[PDB]
Amino acid sequence: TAVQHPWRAKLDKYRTELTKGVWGYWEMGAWKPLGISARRRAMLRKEVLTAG
Amino acid sequence: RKLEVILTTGIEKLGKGGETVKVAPGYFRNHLMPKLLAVPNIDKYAHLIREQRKMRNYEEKEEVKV
Amino acid sequence: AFRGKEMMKKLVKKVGAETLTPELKGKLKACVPDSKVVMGRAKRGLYAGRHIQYGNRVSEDGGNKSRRCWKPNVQEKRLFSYIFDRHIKVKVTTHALRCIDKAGGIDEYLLKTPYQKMDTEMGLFWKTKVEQRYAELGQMEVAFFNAEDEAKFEQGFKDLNIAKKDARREARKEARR
Amino acid sequence: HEKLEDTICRMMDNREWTTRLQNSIRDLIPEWDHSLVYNVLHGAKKLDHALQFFRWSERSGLIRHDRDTHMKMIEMLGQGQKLNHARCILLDMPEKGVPWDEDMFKILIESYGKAGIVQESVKIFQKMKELGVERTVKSYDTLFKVILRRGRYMMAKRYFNKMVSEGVEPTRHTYNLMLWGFFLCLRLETALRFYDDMISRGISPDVVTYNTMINGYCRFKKMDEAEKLFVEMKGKNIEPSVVSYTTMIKGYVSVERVDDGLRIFEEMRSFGIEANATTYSTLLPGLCDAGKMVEARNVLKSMMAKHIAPNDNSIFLKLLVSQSKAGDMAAATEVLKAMATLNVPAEAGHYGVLIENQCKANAYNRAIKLLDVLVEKEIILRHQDTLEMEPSAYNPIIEYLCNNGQTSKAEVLFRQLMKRGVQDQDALNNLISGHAKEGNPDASYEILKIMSRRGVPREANAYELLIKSYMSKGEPGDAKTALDSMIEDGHVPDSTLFRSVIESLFEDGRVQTASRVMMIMIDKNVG
RNA sequence: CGAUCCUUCCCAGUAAAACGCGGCGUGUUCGAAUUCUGAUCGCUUUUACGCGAGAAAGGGGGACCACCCUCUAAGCCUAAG
RNA sequence: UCCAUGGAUCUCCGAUCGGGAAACCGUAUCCAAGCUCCGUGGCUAGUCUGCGCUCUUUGGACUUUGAAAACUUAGCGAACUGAAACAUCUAAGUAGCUAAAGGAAGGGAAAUCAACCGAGACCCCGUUAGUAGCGGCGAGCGAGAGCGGAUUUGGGAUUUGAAGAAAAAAAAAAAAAAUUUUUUUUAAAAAAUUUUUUUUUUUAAAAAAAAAAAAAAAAAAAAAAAAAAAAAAAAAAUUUUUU
Ligand SMILES: [K+]
Ligand SMILES: [K+]
Ligand SMILES: [K+]
Ligand SMILES: [K+]
Ligand SMILES: [Mg+2]
Ligand SMILES: [Mg+2]
Ligand SMILES: [Mg+2]
Ligand SMILES: [Mg+2]
Ligand SMILES: [Mg+2]
Ligand SMILES: [Mg+2]
Ligand SMILES: [Mg+2]
Ligand SMILES: [Mg+2]
Ligand SMILES: [Mg+2]
Ligand SMILES: [Mg+2]
Ligand SMILES: [Mg+2]
Repeated sequence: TAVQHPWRAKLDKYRTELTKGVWGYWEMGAWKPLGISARRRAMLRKEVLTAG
Repeated sequence: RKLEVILTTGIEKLGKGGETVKVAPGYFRNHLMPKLLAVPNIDKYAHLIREQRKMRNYEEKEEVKV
Repeated sequence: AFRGKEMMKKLVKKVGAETLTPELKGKLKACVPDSKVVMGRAKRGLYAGRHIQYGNRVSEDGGNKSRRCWKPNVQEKRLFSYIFDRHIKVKVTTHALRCIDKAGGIDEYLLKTPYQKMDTEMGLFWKTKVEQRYAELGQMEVAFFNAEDEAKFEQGFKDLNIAKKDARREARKEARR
Repeated sequence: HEKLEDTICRMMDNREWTTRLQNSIRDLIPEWDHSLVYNVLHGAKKLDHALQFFRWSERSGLIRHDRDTHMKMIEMLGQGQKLNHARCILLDMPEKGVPWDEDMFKILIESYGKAGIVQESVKIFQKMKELGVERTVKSYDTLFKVILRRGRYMMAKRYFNKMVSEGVEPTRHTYNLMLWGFFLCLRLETALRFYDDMISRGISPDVVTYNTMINGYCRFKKMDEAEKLFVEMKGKNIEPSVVSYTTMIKGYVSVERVDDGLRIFEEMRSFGIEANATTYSTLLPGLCDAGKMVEARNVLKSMMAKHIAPNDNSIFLKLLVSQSKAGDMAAATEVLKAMATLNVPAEAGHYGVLIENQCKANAYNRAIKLLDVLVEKEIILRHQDTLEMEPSAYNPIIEYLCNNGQTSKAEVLFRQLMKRGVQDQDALNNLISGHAKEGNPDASYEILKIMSRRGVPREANAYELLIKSYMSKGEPGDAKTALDSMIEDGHVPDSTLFRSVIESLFEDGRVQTASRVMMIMIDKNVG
């Protein structure tokens, strides 16, 4: 039943990261890039939004 | 361009031992480096000079006080 | 062209292919340099990636083009090494000299530069040798001494030198006798 | 001011373990000793920080670690199941000049026992004296604690035979642990023989000893023996343990005795401290399966009158469904407010089951009141929750809300439900009918578009009332639009609806639209 | 045998810039940007390194600036067509 | 004769042990181990030991990679010719020479495009389009994005449980409004299994004691042994057991 939505694992992995920003966030005064690149995050967003 | 170096002895127009100074790169590279008059200002050599000078100067102070 | 693969073939042949796990092979591919080094004298020096360029010399009025070359600013220099306590005579570019100045000596340049950026089998050899020598020094210590112990040691060396000099004088007398 | 160990741990928590952080820490510390390392390892916010510090301080030459530092490292490495780490650290201690002690080995045995890898606890118990270290008393007790938890009983017999063979006196701990294992592993006569062997040594049983017997007899489904053992317990002039009476209530909850658990609850006034959390954790399922309510509301009040949260948090929904199927509706809101006030976030099922229970008995208004704060706080769109709103919990309330008034909040609730997993046909059809009768058939049309986009099959009757709600409001052009959507969908209407549509177009002056309806009833042959 | 992490990497002489060429790269010079126990401000605690708040980094989008959008360089691996 | 499989023999150059006018010349490598034969030396002279080579076996020491068309990736890089002459330009990064790598190589999951709407790694085929752009704005050179196809793929770094005086909440009392507002007091109750051997008890039935193991291969490597019944070998009391 995991292949109906194979993107739930990535979404659960990156759920806390995706609240920090789109491309990155500030940590200890410095800028830090996000853990998922913008194109892969866009693919995840498309997978979430195609299922309503 | 200048290089920051830490002196190991006292040089007349530069400064005292253990003090960081700025010199011409050729000056350090061709004179002070091979004669061990100065080390580059990186953390390992700064630590080495600081701790060894602490030990030697502490021995000298303990001899001088008594 | 494929300098990493031909250098890997030499490394595998020298070490022995049975000694290498697949993960170690993957790691070793990431360490062997593969930069585009064609000119022979750069494989014998420390150029830090500088390489001869060929291009056009363009005349001013007519715009005529003829082939020329741009050479790197190579100097043969003696660079002092702390771990060998001697000078090392290397053909360096001035860009590599500036990088060595930033690193804090030839020893620190060899320690901090990764294996892939050494560009050369001889650079790999020198980096490996300096890393091994610094690892040997990393397991050592020196003890210091009190000034009264320093005076006793000075007098001990003085007595050794006087014994050696009197032994030499007596040897000269006995060979004369 | 500040100490040094907490800022060291803040440094390791906020920065990556690079060489410059190590240089900063080394320059920060003016003097190295064992107590500084001990308080750094104790105060480390992660285990990996403590391991990094422990290895860096022994590999930099800044200090040589002693016995208690290695002990602390092995203890917390085995408590987080980094077993090879604590094995390899202990196996480098003879080479460091730091002598082995037995307590490090028994901690490592407990560490391998918590992972259920009891074979290695057996192996390292064998290889203590091979390495040449004392194996006197605590190693035997913890080895039994490890292996009888797994359920090794004849090996326990042999290892206790070796325990008494080499002249080591058993204590009460040893007999209690093997008694617990024997009662656990369904050995009655073995545990009675070992009780007799305990009585041969003449050591006095205590509260934990009688607790182990009543646990064993409670898993034996033999409660009269537990009661006569409690009579013997009172005869021995020992104070009553809370664990003993909780075990009695667990045995009382074998089939029925909630009232016996009430009767011994007033016997705690000779003990002194009544309210432990495990009793409240364990008493609810018996009354929930029995169907007993009156003496449960008061103690549900009492457990927050003494600030107690149960060990299992699923016990609240079980009592919710049992108490709602009993019929006490007004105390279910008390259970909801108790859940909100202890720790527990209220989930979708906790509101939905009560919404169903409210909808089944004529109490729609406070169901609407619950649904309003449910929508406002957005519990349905929470990913942490496990209990979701069931089809029993929204299918009648959507029917009521669409048939008796507002469909705005009905479609708000169902749009929140669609984002989770829900595409039920009945609820969407109810939204269609509600929006049609409320005078807004554009929303019924957009719900049918939602059906067409989401792959849900569409009715043929839901188009009919959409068309007649267009015609009643005086928009026959939209009626022809809906007729086109119906024909494209694959359903064919009746001649009465065609006559109404053609008439409403003709008396509105839309001749060509009526001509297109005439052409399509040529193509469908419906009159 | 034994629950397996103990390190190729410290990461800027880099991006950009001037002149010369060129297949956007390269020769000679030269050279940044936010944090290195983050800082600042307010709060109780009443004399914390807690709790909150705000602003802070770069590339590109036919010179350049502002705004907006988009991406995260300065060595990760990868089938098939 | 012939066929299939497995064997014995198996000159030389190219060529790699050294030299060399290719198909020839010179070549017991060197050094540890343990074994029959061989020969010589020494004792108090018997199953006495101690020195050697030659050749045999197992190792380890020097060093011998190695060819190959096209394709690939790199380095260097023309001129004729066209411009109706010719010098920028063109031919053309072509011809050629050279180096390295593989059965393919290379590229590859955005510091990419778009235009305020959105797309979503890389390569190949079609189209946009001989268009935009470059250019003695001459001759000529000549995209991208998008769209249609082919293949359809992303993985890793990378994630984390955070093991159990004052403010707030919940109980009991009190007042008021049509449930709500305010004040007062507060070791264990979870940890799940099987085989084999021996000796007993008990009404062949099933449980009691004390002895050996496996419920590990999570992670990878090393070694022994590859299914029923019978023949031989070794051990033991030809025969049995194992192999
Ligand atoms: K590839
Ligand atoms: K020409
Ligand atoms: K011509
Ligand atoms: K001519
Ligand atoms: Mg720009
Ligand atoms: Mg622009
Ligand atoms: Mg956008
Ligand atoms: Mg030859
Ligand atoms: Mg011409
Ligand atoms: Mg050309
Ligand atoms: Mg060619
Ligand atoms: Mg080849
Ligand atoms: Mg090949
Ligand atoms: Mg390939
Ligand atoms: Mg396409």
